[PDB]
Amino acid sequence: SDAPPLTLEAIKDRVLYVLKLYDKIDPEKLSVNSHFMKDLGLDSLDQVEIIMAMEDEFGFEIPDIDAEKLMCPQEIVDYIADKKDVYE
Amino acid sequence: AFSAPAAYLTHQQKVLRLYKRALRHLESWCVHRDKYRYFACLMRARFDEHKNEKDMVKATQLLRQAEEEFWYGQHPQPYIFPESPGGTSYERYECYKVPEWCLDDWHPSEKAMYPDYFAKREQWKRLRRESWEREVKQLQEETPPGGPRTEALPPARKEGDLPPLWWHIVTRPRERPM
Amino acid sequence: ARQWQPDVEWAEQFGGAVMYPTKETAHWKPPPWNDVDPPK
Amino acid sequence: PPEPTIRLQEDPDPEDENLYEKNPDSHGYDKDPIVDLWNMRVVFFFGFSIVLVLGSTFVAYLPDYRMQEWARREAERLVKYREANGLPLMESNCFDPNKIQLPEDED
Amino acid sequence: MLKIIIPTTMLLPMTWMSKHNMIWINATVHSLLISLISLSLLNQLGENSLNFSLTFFSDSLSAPLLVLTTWLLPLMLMASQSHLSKETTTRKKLYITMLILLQLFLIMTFTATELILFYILFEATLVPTLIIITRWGNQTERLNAGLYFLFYTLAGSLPLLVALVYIQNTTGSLNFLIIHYWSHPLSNSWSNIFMWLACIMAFMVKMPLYGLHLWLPKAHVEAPIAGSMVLAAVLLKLGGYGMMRITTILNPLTNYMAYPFLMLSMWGMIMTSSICLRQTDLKSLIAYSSVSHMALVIVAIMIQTPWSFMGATALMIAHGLTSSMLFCLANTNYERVHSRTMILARGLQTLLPLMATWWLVASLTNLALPPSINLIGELFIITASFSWSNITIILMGMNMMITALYSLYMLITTQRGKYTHHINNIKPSFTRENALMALHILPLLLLTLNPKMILGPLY
Amino acid sequence: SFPKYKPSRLATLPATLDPAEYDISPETRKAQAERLAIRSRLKREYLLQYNDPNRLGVIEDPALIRWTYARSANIYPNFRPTPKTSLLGALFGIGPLFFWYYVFKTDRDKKEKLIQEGKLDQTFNISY
Ligand SMILES: CCCCCCCCCCCCCCCCC[C@@H](O)O[C@H](CO[C@H](O)CCCCCCCCCCCCCCC)COP(=O)(O)OCC[N+](C)(C)C
Ligand SMILES: CCCCCCCCCCCCCCCCC[C@@H](O)O[C@H](CO[C@H](O)CCCCCCCCCCCCCCC)COP(=O)(O)OCC[N+](C)(C)C
Ligand SMILES: CCCCCCCCCCCCCCCCC[C@@H](O)O[C@H](CO[C@H](O)CCCCCCCCCCCCCCC)COP(=O)(O)OCC[N+](C)(C)C
Ligand SMILES: CCCCCCCC/C=C\CCCCCCCC(=O)O[C@H](COC(=O)CCCCCCC/C=C/CCCCCCCC)COP(=O)(O)OCCN
Ligand SMILES: CCCCCCCCCCCC(=O)SCCNC(=O)CCNC(=O)[C@H](O)C(C)(C)COP(=O)(O)O
Repeated sequence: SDAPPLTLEAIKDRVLYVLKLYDKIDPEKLSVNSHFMKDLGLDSLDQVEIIMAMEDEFGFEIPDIDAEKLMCPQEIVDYIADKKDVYE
Repeated sequence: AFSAPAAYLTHQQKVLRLYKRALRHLESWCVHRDKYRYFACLMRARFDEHKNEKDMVKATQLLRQAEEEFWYGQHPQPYIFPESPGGTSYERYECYKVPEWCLDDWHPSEKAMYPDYFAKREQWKRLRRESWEREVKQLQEETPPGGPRTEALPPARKEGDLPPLWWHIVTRPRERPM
Repeated sequence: ARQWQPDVEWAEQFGGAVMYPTKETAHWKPPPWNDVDPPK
Repeated sequence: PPEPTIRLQEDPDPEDENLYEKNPDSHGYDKDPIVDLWNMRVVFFFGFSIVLVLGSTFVAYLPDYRMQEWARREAERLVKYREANGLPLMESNCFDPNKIQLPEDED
Repeated sequence: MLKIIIPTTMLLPMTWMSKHNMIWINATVHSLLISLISLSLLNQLGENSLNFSLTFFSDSLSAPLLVLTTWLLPLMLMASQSHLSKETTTRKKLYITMLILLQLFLIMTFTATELILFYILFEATLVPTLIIITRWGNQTERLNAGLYFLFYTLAGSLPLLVALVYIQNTTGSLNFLIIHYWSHPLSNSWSNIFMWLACIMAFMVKMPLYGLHLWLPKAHVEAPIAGSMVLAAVLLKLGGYGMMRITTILNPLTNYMAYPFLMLSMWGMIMTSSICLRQTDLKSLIAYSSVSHMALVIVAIMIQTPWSFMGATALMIAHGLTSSMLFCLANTNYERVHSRTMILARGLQTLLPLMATWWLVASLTNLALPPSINLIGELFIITASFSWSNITIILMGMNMMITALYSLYMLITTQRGKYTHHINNIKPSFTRENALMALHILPLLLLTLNPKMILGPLY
Repeated sequence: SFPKYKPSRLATLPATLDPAEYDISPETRKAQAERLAIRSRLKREYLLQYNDPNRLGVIEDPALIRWTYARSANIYPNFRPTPKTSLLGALFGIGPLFFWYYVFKTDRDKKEKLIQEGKLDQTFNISY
């Protein structure tokens, strides 16, 4: 396998990397605690597209009932860490 | 898996799930990235043209021919992530997950190794022993009469309190125990 | 975790006057514990 | 209805007693450790060591009372004698015809 | 033979004067010692028999069954040692007394040079079994099971007594040697047909034949562990042994009186193999498997060819050992689970690996895997039935496939998969259970090296 | 227009193509609420019985015991002899037996007739 033990800061960096390449949102305004519907004015379909992008980038797929209620990068990071059992 | 379900799915949830499935199967059909992006944008365009419809009878009339069209062109062999409920490695490691309580049956000679781990284990067991007594009363006083209506559990409200029914969610074996 | 043994409900089957009660014998009464009848 | 809803007086159903909790190295034989250990010893000695091995060797080296090698030697001698003298090996009639008497039909 | 019967009798005073905490040790040790003594009987000769005296004789058909009977008792004691922990001394001694009486009756039955003595002990083997089933049974249906087991057997075996005394009145002797030497053909008449039916039905009911097997699932499910093993291993072989002994006087009537029983067995093997697939219980599944195997043995005996008899004896011994092992494993699972349901406990291989190995070996042996004696008997019967008629191969192959299917279903449902979450009393397996499984399985893999010891007199 | 998906016994109708949940009425919502309510009640009971540190056994499931009893020990007391049951029993328990008897009887009669005529070529058939 030789898979490195991905950590919380690595997950956050990857999440922000994926988000900053989504040109619908400006990289400067976004923050780890920024919202999606209100702080960035993104559509529901747009949020689904972000969720699918993180799905493709991380190699594991999020169930719909849990994907439809993720609205901040911080809670996305927390969900991924809980899925992958990350200590720190 | 984590979140408790609702009694029903709203129209918005059905539309979002159909959108996700359609995009996934379109990606499966269009192998390459540029083709996938082009046709995903086209599908989004054809998907948002009825975004602002007001009446619900016509919206429910839609999303039916949409589902039929999806079922007709659903790529009978879609792409499934390896850890998904259809993937190649769905339950591969489910044979390595040994429950925590098994450690209570270890021989004292086996427990002689790893002493610190078992000390922390006793601390966790004591914590659970007190927390359960608090949680049963908290849940008893918090639930409405006639039984719960949804399977959502309340968090801990006091200072020393712990969330009700936490032991078997906290002590999951691992994602890949071995 | 316990071997089943007859209870009162099981024992009441043999407590009647005869086995397999029918309509005609539903009104029969078991004989007294001592074989003595009231002098009436 | 002042009935107690208790049909009869009964002990509560006791919980199963774990043999390991009070005695690790329990062998699953008896709750008395010494008798338990000796039960294990005698079972393993008389089952595996005495019967399963000595008896297996005894059955392996049983004398040939079924007469397999004797039959092979007799067949070898018979075949050699019948081949040397030109006799037709095995004979179709198990019992010689002269000894047997067949009732006449005359039908 | 008395060198075997006398120590079995002395086992009773030995047990009754033992200390309260040493009955199991003494009983096990002396039962094993008795088994070693019984090993001497195995050295049969190609000639008639080992005619010990006017009352007892031993053949190469009786020798394997006698050795298995003497070997089973220590295993029964080790199996019963578990659930009799909370039992008073007198009742434990009574249990051991019943087991010893059962062994003594079986030992006297299997030689029994005279047919009336054979019948007397063949019915005497019924009282200790009924007492064991109806006394030390857990479920409330043990009473109905005991009644079924008693009456199904006795109704079939009662005309046998009349047939035997009639044969003695006409023939003049019931000694098996005289019966074999002075045998005469049975003419085709209604009286001879009913004599055939009377002499056959008593053994066909106990085997059991398909259509009269209703008592077997009940008796096997409701009985304790020791009763289950003694039923599946030895008590089922009484019918086949009696049938192979008594078919010497029913010729040439059998040549056409075997058709109903042959058809019933060749279809009931398929029916019970299919039944095993859809079963919610483990002991019931094993009981139906035993019914299927005994139906195959019935077919073999009714064919009446040397290969049929050899395969029948081999299958008898192999099925006895395999069914005893399977019942042992099911009992070990039930003791921890306390439910006796196949799908209630799952994924036990992750928690108990060695018991998973024992399960795999027992299932493979039941699956008739070469070169085990299971497949030796199976294949001999298959070839003999093929010689009887070329169309039997269809039914036999269907039975083989279904047997493999339900054996691996039993293995997979209880061993593979994800463990059940709400069970946390699966303690590590004791040394007693592992030793029990090892002593069950090692004789099979040892007998596969010397098949001639279990191939019967027609070897 | 697209070809319609016709469901069968072994290929059921998908939930998305099903029309029951598109004709929504308040009583349907009430029914879904009651279903979720009873399911959550059962789940809460199981979880309360499941996380208890004092419990050291198997959680008895009334549903499993009820299913086993219905499958095994409740068949005969609810059985009634009806033309359908009687016909099915007679057929499935008698027809195969007589079919196989006829087949084997015919085969063995043919073989015996060939043996009597002697035109079978049974050479080397030593073992039987
Ligand atoms: C754990 C990992 C593996 C470790 C083990 C490694 C060692 C491998 C060995 C395992 C099997 C390898 C095969 C080697 C076989 C060689 C021995 C064999 O040839 O002997 C057999 C002999 O074995 C016995 O015959 C079989 C055992 C007897 C069966 C009785 C069972 C024991 C009693 C227990 C009760 C029985 C209950 C059932 C009653 C029927 C065959 O006898 P035979 O080829 O002819 O000639 C013998 C010598 N002569 C010429 C003088 C006659
Ligand atoms: C290197 C060697 C390898 C092979 C070793 C083989 C050893 C075989 C040992 C197992 C023997 C099995 C038992 C056999 C019993 C049947 C025979 C027995 O009935 O014979 C009796 C005789 O038995 C012996 O006297 C006693 C043998 C009993 C003990 C066998 C050895 C192993 C015993 C182990 C017991 C426990 C040991 C201690 C544990 C603590 C009576 O004989 P009898 O009918 O008059 O003979 C008439 C013919 N005569 C006149 C020519 C004699
Ligand atoms: C249910 C679970 C299984 C239980 C056991 C099943 C096995 C029992 C079946 C009995 C076996 C066969 C019985 C009779 C066989 C003889 C052949 C006869 O049946 O065929 C014809 C006989 O014709 C008629 O069958 C006459 C008998 C008819 C009456 C018998 C009852 C038939 C149906 C009853 C079935 C009930 C079985 C279960 C009872 C509880 C041939 O006619 P024929 O060549 O001239 O006479 C031959 C005999 N001779 C040569 C001595 C003269
Ligand atoms: C699990 C339940 C099984 C029930 C089995 C019951 C059926 C057993 C078969 C019939 C038993 C009775 C047979 C009689 C015993 C044999 C004695 C004998 O052979 O003597 C005959 C006598 O034959 C008879 O008397 C038979 C009469 C039968 C009367 C009882 C009938 C019982 C039921 C008959 C049908 C059952 C057959 C199929 C049963 C299948 C299982 C249910 C010779 O007569 P002689 O006087 O010597 O004449 C010579 C001068 N010509
Ligand atoms: C290869 C497979 C091809 C499959 C093709 C599938 C068919 C494609 C065509 C589908 C036709 C439709 O759009 S069916 C149209 C269904 N009806 C409506 O959309 C009315 C109002 N829509 C909403 O309210 C939603 O929530 C929405 C605004 C979209 C998002 O809201 P968010 O603000 O919360 O993101």
